[PDB]
Amino acid sequence: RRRQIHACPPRGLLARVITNVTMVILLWAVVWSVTGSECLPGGNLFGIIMLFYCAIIGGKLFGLIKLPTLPPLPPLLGMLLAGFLIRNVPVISDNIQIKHKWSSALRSIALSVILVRAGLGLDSNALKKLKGVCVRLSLGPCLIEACTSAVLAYFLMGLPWQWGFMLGFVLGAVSPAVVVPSMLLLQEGGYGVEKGIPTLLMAAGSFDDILAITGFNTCLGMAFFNVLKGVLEVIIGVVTGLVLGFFIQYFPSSDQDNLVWKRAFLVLGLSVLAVFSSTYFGFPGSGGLCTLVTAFLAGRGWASTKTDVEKVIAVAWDIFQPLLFGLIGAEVLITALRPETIGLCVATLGIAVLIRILVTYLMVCFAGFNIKEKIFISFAWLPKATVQAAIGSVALDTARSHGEKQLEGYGMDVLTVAFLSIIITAPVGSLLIGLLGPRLLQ
Amino acid sequence: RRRQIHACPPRGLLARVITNVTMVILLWAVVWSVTGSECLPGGNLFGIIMLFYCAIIGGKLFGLIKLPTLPPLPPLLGMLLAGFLIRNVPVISDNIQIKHKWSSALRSIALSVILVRAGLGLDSNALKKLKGVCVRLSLGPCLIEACTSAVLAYFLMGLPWQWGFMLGFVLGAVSPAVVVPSMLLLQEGGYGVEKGIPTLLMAAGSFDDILAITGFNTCLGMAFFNVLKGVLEVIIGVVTGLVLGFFIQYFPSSDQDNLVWKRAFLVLGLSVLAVFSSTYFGFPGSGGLCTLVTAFLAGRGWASTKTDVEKVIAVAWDIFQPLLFGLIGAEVLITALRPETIGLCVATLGIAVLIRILVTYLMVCFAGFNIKEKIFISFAWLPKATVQAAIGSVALDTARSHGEKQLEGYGMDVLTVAFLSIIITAPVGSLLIGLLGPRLLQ
Repeated sequence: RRRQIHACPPRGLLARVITNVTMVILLWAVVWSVTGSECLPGGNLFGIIMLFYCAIIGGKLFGLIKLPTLPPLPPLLGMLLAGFLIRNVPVISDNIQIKHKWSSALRSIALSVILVRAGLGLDSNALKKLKGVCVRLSLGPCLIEACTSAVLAYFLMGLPWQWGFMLGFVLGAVSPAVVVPSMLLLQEGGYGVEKGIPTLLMAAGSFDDILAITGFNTCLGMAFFNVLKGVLEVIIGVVTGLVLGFFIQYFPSSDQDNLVWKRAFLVLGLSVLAVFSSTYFGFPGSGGLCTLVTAFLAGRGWASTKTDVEKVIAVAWDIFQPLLFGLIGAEVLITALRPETIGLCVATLGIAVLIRILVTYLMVCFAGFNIKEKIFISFAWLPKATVQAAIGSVALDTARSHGEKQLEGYGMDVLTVAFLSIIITAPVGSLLIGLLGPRLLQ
Repeated sequence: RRRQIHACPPRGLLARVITNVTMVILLWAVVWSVTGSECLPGGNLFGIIMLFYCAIIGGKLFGLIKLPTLPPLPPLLGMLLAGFLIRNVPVISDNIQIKHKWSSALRSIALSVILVRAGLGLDSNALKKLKGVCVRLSLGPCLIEACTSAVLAYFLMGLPWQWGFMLGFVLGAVSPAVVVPSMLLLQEGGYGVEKGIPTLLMAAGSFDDILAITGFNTCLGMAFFNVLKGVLEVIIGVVTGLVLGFFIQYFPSSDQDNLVWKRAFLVLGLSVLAVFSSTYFGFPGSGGLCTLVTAFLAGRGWASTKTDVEKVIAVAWDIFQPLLFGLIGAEVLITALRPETIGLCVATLGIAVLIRILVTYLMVCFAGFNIKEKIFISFAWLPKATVQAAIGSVALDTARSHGEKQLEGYGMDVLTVAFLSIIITAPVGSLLIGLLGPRLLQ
């Protein structure tokens, strides 16, 4: 009985794993019993959890083992690669499938989470100190990049201006989902004196989404008035944010307890509800500005406990981020291997991004930013995120409803170039800003 | 602006309510968005929450306001009355409905929870000190009460012995769901020296359910062999409990952290899975003994942290109890007002309960219990619980499948008398034992 005596003391190396496996299988059985639909290996909820775990392990691997010597390996590239691998394997694409509506809802939820996290961390008096530079950085470079991309596309691909206008509007847009965490980390660190520069970027790269989607919708309609519709959407979002601000302003008082969890849940639910209501009513994207205005008003309410809830919101964002990246990167199966002289698209997107950098450097030549701040701001505006993927999916769906072969091919080319741009410029830009933060604004 | 100045300081009296209402409506909207099915006011999940809240408020009212001077008002009566009111109002019965399968699953879950809570709190060495009295109290009085009830029914109602046998088997059964909390509270209190008496009752009033259901199934089949089937079920339950005991015995070790939550979740999930597997395979009720054996083995594992998990399991049971009572009491709509000379049924059930008390006093005349312990044990075995309702529902469903009018009427009479017995003897017995605990075994 030597083996029995030796194995009598439990071995935590071989005991922890068994306990974890038993707990996981028990939870999975409970989930299956509660709902036998979309919980099987061929279901959606199983696929969501599998994608979440794959994104988590990919992010860990891209940064814990094969990270470069000086620059750490960002997890964004790992998450995008995991999504690409999940989507682009036929034998591992039929087993795991996700509903389009669920994907869109999760994308909206993640965008609302990152927007409210950015708004909560914003510092006051920045608007009064320098709002003009923020407004110019929000307005100018987006339109300039869209126009330059349209010009570059024209006389190059042969598509009419309507397709060129749509491509320029789609490409010329930066979504804060990829840049906000970097700005928040930089502000938490701090180099020299942060004279509102991180908050400046956070505010500037937030509400250009409404203008981008308005232009895209107008161009799509012309390819098939609404500028006033978008203006009304902006006004409605501002008014809703102003109205909702007075609620967190007073209802949470010192009398109540557990203010952290209650306030965080309240603001997150309000943001999600506003975004979903705006999308359902018929004018999506206004909730994106509404939640930012609500967070700004909550800061104006002098909550004095931002860091109490900032930690919880940061944890929630860290949970949601791999899911968001996997959802974005797991919708490229159609063009998995379609070489159609993609080098033209690569050249167009690269030239457009370079023009964006140049104009962003031009847009910050007024005052304050001498050299290093100019360069950092220019390189910070570079990346793009979920907004481009969502608008491209909408454009492709519209094209494949009453369109012929030529329009289908044009939409396919636009979707491919947009996906490639999202794949390239986002993680490279994130790594660049992460490495340049401690190296430019010290 | 006098009103504005006066209302400028928030009033927590009028502010807490608004915040709670906003949180509740936000959660309800989230639930509706996640699932638009069975979450509407006409759905099931809405009905479950409404029943839970009604049971909670009824239990609070029956004990916080209209409690008698010396004896506090038990909440069991309030919960049963709330269930009766919910079920027996046509305009408030169509709006809230609950699936039969969901009700049965929740009943099984609650029974498993109370069984594992009883088993965890059991004290060792009690079996070796006096197991014979426990075995006799488990076996004898159940069969004697069933036989006496059958005899009383015969020559009284005119139904044949097959119906009389079924009625006696159904009536002659005590389910621990109503007595275990009282025993645990009494053991926590302690009067003089508790020489295993509470644990004796907890063990004795646990595994008679298998014998009761086996007899009921055999009688139902005869009305349409299985004794060996029930014996095999008991053996299978014992073997499964023995096998599962070695798992909590070693897998949770000192290396792991958060032992309380992990162990509690593990044991609860194992009990639920065992009960559901036993029910699905074709031999229900064996999991009821299996979970008790598993808890006894976990105690034999010297967990030394029972009170750490006993608190959590007690909280879970306190959550589930109003739901269980509401589910039991919300299935009497058919016979809401059907006076069919019910006094005969009342007399039969009263005589049967009195005979149960007399034989229980007779069964404890061996040793140890001198006078007061005898009386307390006799009065403790009195109540009945969910088991009778479940078996009566099964009997009625079997009757209304291939049966004629006479069999339907017999089944209806049996169901009515069973419901009346559950209504009467359970809360009265609970209040009696609660008041007599500090007054008999001091």
